[PDB]
Amino acid sequence: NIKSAKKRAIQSEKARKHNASRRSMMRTFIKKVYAAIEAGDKAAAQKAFNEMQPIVDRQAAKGLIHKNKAARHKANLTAQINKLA
Amino acid sequence: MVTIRLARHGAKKRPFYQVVVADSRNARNGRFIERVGFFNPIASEKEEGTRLDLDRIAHWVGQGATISDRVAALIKEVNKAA
Amino acid sequence: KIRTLQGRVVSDKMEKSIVVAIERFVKHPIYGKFIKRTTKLHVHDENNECGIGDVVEIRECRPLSKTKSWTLVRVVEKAV
Amino acid sequence: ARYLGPKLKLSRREGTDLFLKSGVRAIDTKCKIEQAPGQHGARKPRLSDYGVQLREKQKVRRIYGVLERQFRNYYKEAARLKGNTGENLLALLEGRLDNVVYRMGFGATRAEARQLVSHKAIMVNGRVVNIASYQVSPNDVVSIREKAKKQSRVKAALELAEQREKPTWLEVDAGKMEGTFKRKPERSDLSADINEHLIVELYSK
RNA sequence: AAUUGAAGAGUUUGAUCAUGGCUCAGAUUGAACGCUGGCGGCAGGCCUAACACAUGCAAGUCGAACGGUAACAGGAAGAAGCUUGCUUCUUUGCUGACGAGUGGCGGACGGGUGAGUAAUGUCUGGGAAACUGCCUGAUGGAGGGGGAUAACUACUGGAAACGGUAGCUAAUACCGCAUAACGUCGCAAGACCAAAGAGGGGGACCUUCGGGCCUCUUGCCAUCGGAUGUGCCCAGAUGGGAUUAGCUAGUAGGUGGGGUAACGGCUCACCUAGGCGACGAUCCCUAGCUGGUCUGAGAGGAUGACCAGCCACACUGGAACUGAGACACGGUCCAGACUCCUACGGGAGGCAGCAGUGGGGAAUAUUGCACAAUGGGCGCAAGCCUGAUGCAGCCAUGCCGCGUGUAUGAAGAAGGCCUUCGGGUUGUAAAGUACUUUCAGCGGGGAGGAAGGGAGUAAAGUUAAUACCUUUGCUCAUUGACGUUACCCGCAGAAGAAGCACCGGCUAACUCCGUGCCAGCAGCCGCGGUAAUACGGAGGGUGCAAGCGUUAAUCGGAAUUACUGGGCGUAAAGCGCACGCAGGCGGUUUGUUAAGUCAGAUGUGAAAUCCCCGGGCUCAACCUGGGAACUGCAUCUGAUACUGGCAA
Repeated sequence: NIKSAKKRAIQSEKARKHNASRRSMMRTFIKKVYAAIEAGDKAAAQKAFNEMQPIVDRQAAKGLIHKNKAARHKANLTAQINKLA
Repeated sequence: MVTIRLARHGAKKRPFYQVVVADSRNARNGRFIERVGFFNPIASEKEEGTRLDLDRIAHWVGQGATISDRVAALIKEVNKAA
Repeated sequence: KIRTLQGRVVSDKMEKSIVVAIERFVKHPIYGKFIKRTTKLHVHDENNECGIGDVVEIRECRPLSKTKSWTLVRVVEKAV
Repeated sequence: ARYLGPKLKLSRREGTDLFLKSGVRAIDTKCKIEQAPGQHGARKPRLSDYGVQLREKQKVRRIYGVLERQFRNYYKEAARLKGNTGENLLALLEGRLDNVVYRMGFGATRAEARQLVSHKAIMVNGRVVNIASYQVSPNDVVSIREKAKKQSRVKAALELAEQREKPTWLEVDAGKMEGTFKRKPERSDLSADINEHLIVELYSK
């Protein structure tokens, strides 16, 4: 539409392609942990949890994740790892 | 951001500002949290032109509150002797 | 001090939940007569410690289900 | 607004004299008083119970020259004001500025003394006031401006005004042409003739 | 001091008293219409098509984030025209500044509308499981690098909208490492996670001559607060219809995983078989809600325009993205209807922002001025932006104030009308005479809305610094759209300014002529059949007054839905008569409880409005200070007569 703030419209979609890359890589390391705890891998899930925990908390500091969801992902996964073995 | 600003009431060509404590997002005569006085600019040289409850105003700037240019001027205008 | 209300159990057959009716004694707005009104609530209990037809004291808590926002406090006048 | 008509036909319809003329003589006996307000003037009516309430309200309204929207606001402010609302309605009608200047003697009639106060000529408390319906408070001094002082009319009404009963709720010097409104006139000082309770009964109808 | 407040009438009959409808006198309106029309003040102004929209405008800003130079104005050079000390002209981001671009912030506010919504809303009172940009408090951190990309060139597709390839470049854009805590996870051990720099000035010293270095302002990052805004939950209350009686399978509940900022069938799988409902579920019709407004003696009834709070919506339907905050009025994408452009391949658009146009309608206004004030966005500021707002135009739409003159004046003029023909009335009315000039008109003076901001100077603070910056004073020059303002003064002349309804009873105010159940009137009784106070005209009178009547709508009168405050033998009205569940009510004495009840206190019941006492507009309307009020709800503490529970 005829504003000068259609600059925000092209600024929003390049932030969308930036965020959707960061959001999909954030939750595919979560998928490494969920695929490991279903197979029964005790040690392989623990080393996979230690690679997503820097990933999921760094996105919480940038503003992609609120820091309440990143704390929620670490909480129920450690509650899922310890009940395995 | 809470602001201490003037809400223009009164009739046409006879303004009457209520020194009021409102959020910056709201309208001029819209919502507010508290009113802390008034200001009558047309009350010319008769008995009374302005009154501000400065204890409640000093309470809000302790909580963190910007004040408008007129509210900062009336607080200055109630001087040390006057 | 906790705000809390009395009330009798209407039904209990719902797996760690019971329903409780509260009778308040309100006056009519126009006619001035005092009319008994009813405040059937879905309250929460843990292990089903309540049969049918007994006074249960309840207090308000966080929402636990869709229309479940009250937990049990104690049981007085247990059903016979 | 105002009447702007024959001001003895109004006094004949009420029967009594309303002091609508200056009265250099007495009853003018040039107007056929108490005989005929119109063509069917010898035909006097039954004058029913609503009509006797209407005539007394129209009598008082024709003395001061007010209209009905202005008169009903006088009754409405008299009813909410504390005290007897029968004499509260007369304290507000005698608190008018065009009436007070008549009773100080500066005008020969009410309509003449209205034309002085309307033509920017009469001031209250050292300040020029322009209207007729200004409610004067107690201990307010009303003066006459010097541009319309020495007016071949204002002192001519003053030597006529020694026979106007000397209203003793306001003191008039009349040499310097000043006067103060001392207190509000009570019911025991207003003409002993008007039945104000018929006016309070008519507006409650 | 905060209320002192309650009228009836007409009409059923030959007449009567009842009953019972109908109708009238009252107030009010976002009004319309008819006639009429002087001024000013303060308000109000598409109620119908949430119909369709031509055109302009309504959200931008920041160079003190960054690469820069497309203009603009200078400077510095290079030329050369010459006025030989003045020119025209070529380079230079060198400055002031700045188009386009990256980036930051805002665009979710302000504004409009009431379609949907009968409760996912609103109101009142509580609650816990939450988030929160800017603002503010405190404690700390702010190290070291990397890879890009628009702009800009070169080429190219298209009619345009909009692209495509190739080569460069910066940042407070992006990403990593370092570094962490009272932060996150975990019982703990432990593990892990962030950033950004610019700007003004400067003594000494390095000065690769740009700067390092010093100081101040400002921004950045993390955690915990505060304040604010928002999300969520519960209880009660908030329309009609039972000629809508059963409704519901994610439905109701549990467990577990997943999701959310957060609780939760929010979601999924598995078990339990529930959940709501005659205290009205479900379904259907209607509808934004409230503070309030109107009416009323009050209780109520009706209502939700303006102002203010909340919600919902933004061509119709659906969706998410960005962001602290939207499922976004002047954003995106998708589908639809409609409109327009097109080279026929494809594109563009959304006034329920302001003004306006068409349409609809009984009906509702200017395609105006200004950021001066007050706010808002951005900015260190200066400033820029602002159809919010301040005003102006139009409209008797409402309320309020004023004027259209005043005083004499009897030949009781003429004229009109009436008459018993004598007179009476119009009528002191006019004329005449004597005065006055408000308002409008014409000139001349002239407040207030203006606070600030800028420059300069002095002092204080800071620092190595009298520099800079901040702060406080003082001086100077200024900033008003309204606006040839309110207001005041002067000039002239009674000069520019009165209608409308009614006159049988109700209901204030009557005669004459015309017409003859005709023309017509009428709110109800009813008038008109040749002597109409009821029709039409004339004269007179009454009412109200720049208005007045009519229509529409609401309440009142109507005690005519009666809680206040009605009735049921015959006027309408006792079920044909029993029995009985839920329900409503319950003899008497004592104890106990404190639920109902009552007293006190506290929090709240936004502001405006209403009321009271004041204040400011020449008064008034209007504006405004303070109080009262907001009959409520919630908690706490007592009272224990009555009611209720419990025990005898």
